[PDB]
Amino acid sequence: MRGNQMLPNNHFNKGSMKFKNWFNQPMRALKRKEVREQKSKICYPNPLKKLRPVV
Amino acid sequence: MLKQKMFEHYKKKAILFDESRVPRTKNVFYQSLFSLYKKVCENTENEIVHKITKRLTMSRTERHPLKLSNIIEQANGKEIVVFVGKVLDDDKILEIPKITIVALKISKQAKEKLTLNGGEFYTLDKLFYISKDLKDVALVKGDKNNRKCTRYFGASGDKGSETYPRTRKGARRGERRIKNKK
Amino acid sequence: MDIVNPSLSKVIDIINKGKSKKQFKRFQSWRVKRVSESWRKPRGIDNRMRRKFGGAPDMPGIGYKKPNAIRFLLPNGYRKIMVACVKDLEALISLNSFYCAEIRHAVGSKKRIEILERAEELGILVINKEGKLVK
Amino acid sequence: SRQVNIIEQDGTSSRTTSVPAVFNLNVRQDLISFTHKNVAMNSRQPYAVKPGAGMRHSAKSWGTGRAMARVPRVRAGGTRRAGQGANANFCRGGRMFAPTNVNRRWNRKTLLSIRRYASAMAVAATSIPAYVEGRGHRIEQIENIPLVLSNKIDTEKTKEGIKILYNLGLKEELDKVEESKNIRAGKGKWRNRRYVLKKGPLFVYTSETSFTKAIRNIPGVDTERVENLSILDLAPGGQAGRLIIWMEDAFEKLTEIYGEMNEESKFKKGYTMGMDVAENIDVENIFYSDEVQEFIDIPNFIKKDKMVMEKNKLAEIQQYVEIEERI
Amino acid sequence: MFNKKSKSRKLRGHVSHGYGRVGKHRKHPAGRGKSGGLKHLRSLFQRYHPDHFRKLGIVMFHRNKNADFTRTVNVSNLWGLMKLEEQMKFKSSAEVPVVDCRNYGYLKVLGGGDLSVKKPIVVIARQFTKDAEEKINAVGGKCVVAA
Amino acid sequence: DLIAKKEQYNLRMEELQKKQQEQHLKRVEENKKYAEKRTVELLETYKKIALEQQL
RNA sequence: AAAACAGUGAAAUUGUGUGUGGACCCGAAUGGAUCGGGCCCGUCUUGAAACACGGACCAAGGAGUGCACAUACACU
Repeated sequence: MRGNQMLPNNHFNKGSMKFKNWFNQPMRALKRKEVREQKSKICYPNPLKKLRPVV
Repeated sequence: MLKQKMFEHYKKKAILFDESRVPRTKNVFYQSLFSLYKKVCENTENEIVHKITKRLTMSRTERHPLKLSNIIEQANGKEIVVFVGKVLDDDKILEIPKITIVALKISKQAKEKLTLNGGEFYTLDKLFYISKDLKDVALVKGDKNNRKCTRYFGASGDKGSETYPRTRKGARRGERRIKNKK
Repeated sequence: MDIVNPSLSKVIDIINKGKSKKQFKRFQSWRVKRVSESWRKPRGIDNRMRRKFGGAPDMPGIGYKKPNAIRFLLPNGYRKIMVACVKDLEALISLNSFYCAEIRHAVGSKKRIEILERAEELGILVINKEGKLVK
Repeated sequence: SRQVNIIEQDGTSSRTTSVPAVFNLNVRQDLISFTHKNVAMNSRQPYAVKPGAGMRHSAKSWGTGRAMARVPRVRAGGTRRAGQGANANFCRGGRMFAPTNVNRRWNRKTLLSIRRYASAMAVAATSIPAYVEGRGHRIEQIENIPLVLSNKIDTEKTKEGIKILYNLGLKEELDKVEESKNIRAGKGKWRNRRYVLKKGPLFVYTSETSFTKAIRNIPGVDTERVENLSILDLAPGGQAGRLIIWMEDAFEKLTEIYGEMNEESKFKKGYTMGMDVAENIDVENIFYSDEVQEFIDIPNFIKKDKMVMEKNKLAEIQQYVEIEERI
Repeated sequence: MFNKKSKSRKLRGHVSHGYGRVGKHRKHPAGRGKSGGLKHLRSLFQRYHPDHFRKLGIVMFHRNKNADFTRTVNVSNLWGLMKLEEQMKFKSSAEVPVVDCRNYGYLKVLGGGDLSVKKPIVVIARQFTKDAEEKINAVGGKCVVAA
Repeated sequence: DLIAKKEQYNLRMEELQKKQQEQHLKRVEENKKYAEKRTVELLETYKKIALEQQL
């Protein structure tokens, strides 16, 4: 270690650590859209969401 | 006799444009403007023109910005002011004197304020129309030393040093200045 | 082919006889077959060529570069341009005083005939004129 | 500014329209290129080698004293594989240096303000003849730019659709695309990228119409909506000035989308159309103006000769004569 | 510039990759992490980080950020909170503006500079400095404390 | 308009170049005549200075 | 473990024929004897032609990379 820096503190020591990637993000968005649409048919005239209070 | 002649030559050569410098931007509108000033320099000795041409070649960090009130503070009673940089609004001020600014760029909120109080913004291509003999102009400059990152330059473990340590910070955590004077 | 640029006709032989025939072979390419002839600069701590002892060969450098006027000039006194279409010759129409054309190797017989016919009427020198089309 | 003529099915023109304000904006080929580079990287799929390839076998070093290099070697018997060199990157069947890995950063960010500005000046370039010709679209036969097709196009069949496009002068452009088809050079021809074609006209619509499915099978024709017009379609390969067929509704919408000079767009919140540091590329010509010519000073053309020191040449510049005096 | 070639590509053909022939490039010649700091690295610490090896201050085992979070404004900036079109109305008009700092997420008022326009103003906040109060009262304005 | 003004500059400068050139030759010719007379003077004053010492 | 097309068919290495030399390189030449200069590369080292170590020969493979966190510079 040489020169002037903010002293390190990077937590990568643990060999059992898992990584999570997000390559599925656009596809899972499309599935959530298609589930709402079909749910909306099952109860056609009625809104999909209920009324809620203000706090 | 000779010693004076020599020094007066050095002083002159220290002002004039170098002619082996060029701006790094790939912007063709910026490179157009430089070409004009370059062709003026090789046909004149006037110090204001030489200063302007040298400043167009400096980096973004060297072209540090100024706020409207600081221009007026440095204008020292002149009517026209010139600035190779961008003019920003000062939220602390509302009324200003009537003034003409020749500069590179201006922010939306600054331009409105300048106009409401009476006054004009012109781009640097128009300088020669705004002024006939460059006697009524002031030239103004910012300072890159005022960046917040300059507080960390140097060593905090020197005696009498005013510099700040690079540190983690929280409600309790953080390294202090301990070798300064108060 | 025996042709010459008319602007240099009385000078071309002086120029040609003046060109160097020096070669800069890689050090020890004569000793082992696994080292090719292509130049690489020696970087050893002990190396006799890098240290410029008398009796070792010479190294490349800027001093050997030819005068700016003579450089790139073919022995017939022209510079060369590559062509592969009829529409390429159209570029040379202003430059035919100093430049000549060389048809690319992959252009086939049927097309070459069309290039040469156009070259004749425009007045452009083609240096591969015989080419494959001798038969 | 100018008016522009609308074109009906039969090629007649009668009604006319003003031109949107976006078309007066100057063009920055630096920013168009930068934006193209970043956005083009957002469509990639990840690739990597298998997570422990090259490391399967039971291997150990023999250590010194055996007259062999101390690489790990394969433990086996009965096969020629016994004693061969195992795990390292310099070994046949070993593991590669720094195996490629899924955690790499595939996409790239670009500021929303730059994306908006780049698309605005790409739209502008679609109406300068120098740029359109420069991309390689051929427009010798086209009467005027831009083209604006009317509504009340009642076309439903490709047969009648082509007749319309021919009447606008596009024949040579379309032919240039059809004749272009060729098989790609290199390994890409094995990986589902077999044929390459030249780019042609883009059609831009805003309102749903039958004309869209009448023109689409013609090679090199491309279609997009004005409200979601992309820089990949407007500046292919990062060079600007694609030829565009506007629909009459779409052309009027450009005023709501980009607004007016030194105003704020209602459709794009927080965005306004700006000013360059100089108005034109020609500003070097201001030197010849009266105001400048009064300012400067009269040049000296007379210049000194280079120093010469040869005996004979020097003797004609300085003729020396002896003297007898001894003072 | 937006893109540039790397240094590694120029070092092809040069033996040591720029680490030296005598010194070389070994695995960890100085130790791992920020260790050694009272020993062989004492000179780095005493030059750049002198207040590292210490314990200091009062301790609360749990703290809540929301209960202590605040943001501060100076008197010279009060008129600046209004929009520029609004500023230009109240400058000439006979009426007095009523500015509530809570609406912009400010809770404390400090005494820096002079007021932009020398006419009365009503300022609502949670706390004022002694200098701020005197300056606002000087122009015939009023300070109103509120939650 | 400026493309036309560019021509007036080129014309004006050619006149000025021819003018300055003619003024230069006259100086060069003038200088040659002064130099002839002066060399005859100085070669004689050396001769005088020498006799002063002999005396 | 090895082993694709009954394609193309490099180098190391071998036989036959024709030429030029007696380890070979650089400079300069003859009809013709040759003249002058040159110790074996890579590497640690105050110091290598070394009685310091690695190298029989040819092809193909073969070593500053990716992510996180602060940072100075250039560009928007």
